[PDB]
Amino acid sequence: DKEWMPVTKLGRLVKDMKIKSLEEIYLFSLPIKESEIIDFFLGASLKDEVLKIMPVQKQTRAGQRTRFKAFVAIGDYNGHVGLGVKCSKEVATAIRGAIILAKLSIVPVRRGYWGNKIGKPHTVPCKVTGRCGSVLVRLIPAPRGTGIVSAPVPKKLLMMAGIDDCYTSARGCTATLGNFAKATFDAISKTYSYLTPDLWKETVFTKSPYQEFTDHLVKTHT
Amino acid sequence: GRVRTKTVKKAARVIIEKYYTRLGNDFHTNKRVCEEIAIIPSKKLRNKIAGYVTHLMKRIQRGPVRGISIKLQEEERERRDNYVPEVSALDQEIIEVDPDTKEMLKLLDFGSLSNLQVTQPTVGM
Amino acid sequence: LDVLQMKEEDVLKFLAAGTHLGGTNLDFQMEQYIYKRKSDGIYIINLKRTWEKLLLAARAIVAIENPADVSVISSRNTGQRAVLKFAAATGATPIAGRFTPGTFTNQIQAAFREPRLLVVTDPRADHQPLTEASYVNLPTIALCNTDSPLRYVDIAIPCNNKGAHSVGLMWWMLAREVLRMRGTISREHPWEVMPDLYFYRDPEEIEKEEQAAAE
Amino acid sequence: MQNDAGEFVDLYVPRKCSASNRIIGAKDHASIQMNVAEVDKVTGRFNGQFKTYAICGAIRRMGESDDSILRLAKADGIVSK
Amino acid sequence: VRMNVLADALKSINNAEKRGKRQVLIRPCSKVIVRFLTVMMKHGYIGEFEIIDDHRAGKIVVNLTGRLNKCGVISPRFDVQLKDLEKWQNNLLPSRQFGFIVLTTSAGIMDHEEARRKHTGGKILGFFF
Amino acid sequence: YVDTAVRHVLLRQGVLGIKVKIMLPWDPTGKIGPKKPLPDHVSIVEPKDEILPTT
Amino acid sequence: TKKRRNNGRAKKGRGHVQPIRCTNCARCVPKDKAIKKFVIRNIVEAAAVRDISEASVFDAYVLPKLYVKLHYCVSCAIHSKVVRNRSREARKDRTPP
RNA sequence: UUCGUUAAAGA
RNA sequence: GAACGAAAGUCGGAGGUUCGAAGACGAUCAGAUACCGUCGUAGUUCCGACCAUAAACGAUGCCGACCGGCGAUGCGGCGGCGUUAUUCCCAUGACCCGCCGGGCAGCUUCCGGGAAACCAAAGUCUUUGGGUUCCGGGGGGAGUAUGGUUGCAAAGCUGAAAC
Ligand SMILES: [Mg+2]
Ligand SMILES: [Mg+2]
Ligand SMILES: [Mg+2]
Ligand SMILES: [Mg+2]
Ligand SMILES: [Mg+2]
Ligand SMILES: [Mg+2]
Ligand SMILES: [Mg+2]
Ligand SMILES: [Mg+2]
Ligand SMILES: [Mg+2]
Ligand SMILES: [Mg+2]
Ligand SMILES: [Mg+2]
Ligand SMILES: [Mg+2]
Ligand SMILES: [Mg+2]
Ligand SMILES: [Zn+2]
Repeated sequence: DKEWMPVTKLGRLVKDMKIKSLEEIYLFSLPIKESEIIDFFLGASLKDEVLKIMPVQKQTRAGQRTRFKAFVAIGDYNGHVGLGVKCSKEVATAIRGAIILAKLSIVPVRRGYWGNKIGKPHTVPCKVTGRCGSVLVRLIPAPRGTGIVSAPVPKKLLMMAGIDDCYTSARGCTATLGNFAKATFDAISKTYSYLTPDLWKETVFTKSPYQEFTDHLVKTHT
Repeated sequence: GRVRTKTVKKAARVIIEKYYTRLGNDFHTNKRVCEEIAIIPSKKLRNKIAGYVTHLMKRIQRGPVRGISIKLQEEERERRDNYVPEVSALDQEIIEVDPDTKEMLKLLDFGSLSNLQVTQPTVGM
Repeated sequence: LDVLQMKEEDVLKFLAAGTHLGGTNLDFQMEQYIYKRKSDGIYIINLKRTWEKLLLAARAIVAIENPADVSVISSRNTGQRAVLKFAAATGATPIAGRFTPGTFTNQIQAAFREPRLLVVTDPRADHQPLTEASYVNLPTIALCNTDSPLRYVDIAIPCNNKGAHSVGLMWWMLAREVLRMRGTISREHPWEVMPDLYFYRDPEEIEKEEQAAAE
Repeated sequence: MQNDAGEFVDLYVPRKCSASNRIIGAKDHASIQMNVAEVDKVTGRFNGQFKTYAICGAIRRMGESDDSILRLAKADGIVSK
Repeated sequence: VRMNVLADALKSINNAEKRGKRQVLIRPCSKVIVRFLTVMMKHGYIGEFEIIDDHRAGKIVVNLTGRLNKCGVISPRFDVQLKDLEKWQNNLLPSRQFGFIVLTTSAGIMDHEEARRKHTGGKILGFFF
Repeated sequence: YVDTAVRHVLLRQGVLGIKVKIMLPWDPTGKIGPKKPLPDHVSIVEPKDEILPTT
Repeated sequence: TKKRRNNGRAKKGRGHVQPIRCTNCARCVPKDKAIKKFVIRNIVEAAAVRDISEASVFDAYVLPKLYVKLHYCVSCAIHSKVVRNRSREARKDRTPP
């Protein structure tokens, strides 16, 4: 119910109502800074879950100085999820910071087919991998209506990703969520980064939104 | 003894940034100006802030300061430069530097008016 | 083309400022810019590809309709003088010297900008804008020497960025070509003043000595 | 990506790089879409027409972009002979 | 010392693809290597290639694309029967829709899709996708 | 500025000390907080000057 | 872990270095590992050089120098203050002026 | 120059 | 299966400077039989034989290829009206500049790896396969017992179980 006070020129484009979809931002990979931009775009991406509230300790002259570290996975079920990690001295402060950092670190998820081209994609486009720490997480395409067969934390992460059918293969210390969830996040992030044989042609090279609506940005800055 | 606090220097920089034409070189006037334009409970803090404001005025009025720069000081920095001497901008058309750049002017087609001939041994470094 | 070709006044100003001579160390991406090595350590940069990279730098600067989205930064004192008057010339943003790292990353600092393009003078003296380019997605035009790294650099202009006269000549000729592409100055019209604002001024010892000798 | 019906099913078509023909990622903040304008005749007049060169993150980090922009615009016919 | 020259070729191709270069130098020449790169040309993952016909053994230079994710050699050249290709389908190729596997059939160096139409099967040189 | 209270609590382990100190907010008008401002805080006025020079 | 890439000494090509005795504790240390410095002292302290020059026979024509190959080990050299400790980014340095 | 010991637990 | 294999140790022959296991003392400590000092046996030396062990280390098998740069060094080869030495062309000598091959190395790097230290290899590995050899499967028991074998012996190689 408060005035948003737009900054960083991307929010000024959003409040000038010139970027029609978040897909237009991910075409050009512009850096997001404030968290409510994707709340202005997607109102159904509020579906989130805190994964683990674990404490960390720092040994000081008083003794142990505790502060809590929160993991929050947000996600729109149409193929947009984010993973936020934030440590602070308060529970709710760490939770809100992890929500804001997940809103920042939201990425799009590419959804492919198992081998038939009926429609409504349900799986990863190919066998992808993700590594954080030591945990290699491999995502494999699955037939239609198979499901997600994994640990409950990346099973919930893929269920938020909208991958209806996927096989998983994890190796390393799978017990640490702070590496295993980030490895799953890297695995679902590399799906667009994979070079695929239906993306051969040279792209359209559409104009940047800064070039397209420079004058609105000039008249709202000056 | 004058190794004054960061809050003292910060308040003086806020004063010299907001209100510059209200200030001068006289401490006994700048103190009353600072008391008209600011609220300081402590008289020793008043004297210390106004003294460092006078020191900032003596620094800015004498020379250019990076630590604070208003638009009027930016226009003064623009004004102090336009007196351009014409002594050594372009030399006469007799330059001798290198037979290698003589070969460059032979390859890439130009006039090659001046002489270009030096001989150097290999006593480099 | 046919008007973008180099002329005798241009090559006379190049040979007068002395930018054809460069450093003594090579880089593996400067072999296309050097032509022939010279004895006593000093190396020779060609002039045609220098002119062509200056031409492409001018094209990239003129290619945005808003001149305020081009940031121009130099930290060393040979470029600190030229950057301010280059920004006051046509449209650029005057910021030079102490970069204050975190200029383009965080927003609790009031010196936060959103540019579309960056032109720097020395990469080794401006390693920090080269670092902070990677979070803002902006290109870099750098007045590179023969011994300068080329990380996060898109347009490299081979030159001698150590000489103050060379730096001033390059900023003058860059502003010249930018204004001629914008249409302010025509092709058959020289600039109204000799480029010394862009060069340098020596402070008040021999400046006032030459003033009192010229009274 | 197309189905048997021939729809455009993919969410967005990412930018293929103009240096190594590699897909620029959605979070690859080390990429750039360079812009160079076209030049008119003897008058030397600015044109609104401009061509865009996409350079990706690993190329920009290794420094291949300096050679790559000139070797990309040489086939374009705008940088040199 | 010098063995599996197709692997010696494809490791150079893979390092050039990971580096991001334009064209590679490959010091051996086999008709195996020429037909393998001919299959890769026909499926368009690489481009034009020129074979410097040295008097001893030539040198292949392949104009790359920047397209190859991974190309390699299965080492011992397994003897693979039909109705056993699906193990290598699920093991090698990243998906059902992507990639191709070069077989060594009885009627020449062939492809994974060409082998099931020719109905021959046989040995495996490697894989590329 | 600070209201400070030191009290005792008698539990089965013995007596326990509790210390509650509160720094009061600055209220220039009202009996809730103190009217004297902080000596460290130096408050400045806004730029008052405006348009209309000569003619 | 590895504290040093050079493992202390400079043996990288060969496999055996001759042990040369230390100066203070007389422990045999291989010569690429021991602290091997070269002290050029004046044979008279400068507090008495002027006294000997004023009370000498010749008119300042002789000034001998005492040369010693000082050869410490790294166990007593730290106690003898020569080879004091440095930081992780400071071990990579070279000879001080 | 030398100066020994202090368990189990307890955040 | 075979040849060498530091130091120590064993069997003969010659000597015995220095150091020096054991040993004897002189000291410090509550207690030295130790660290400190004095003397000194075997050994340390050489020629013949045996033993085959080490933090025998780069704690990193060998062969072949690929993937950045830079400044040096050692050895050959090549080029450069440059300098310097003989008496003067003449040939190598010394220095300088650059390249080639393989060698001991170093600095930086988001080339990539790894848990990190760090590594142009410890990279080319879930996008997993160039060839080949030897070894590890929680820590102790234990490199022990019991067998086989080598050795003059000390011991070496192979080497389990209960708990
Ligand atoms: Mg565990
Ligand atoms: Mg240690
Ligand atoms: Mg050894
Ligand atoms: Mg205890
Ligand atoms: Mg021996
Ligand atoms: Mg006997
Ligand atoms: Mg004997
Ligand atoms: Mg004893
Ligand atoms: Mg003795
Ligand atoms: Mg052993
Ligand atoms: Mg071995
Ligand atoms: Mg040599
Ligand atoms: Mg000779
Ligand atoms: Zn010692």
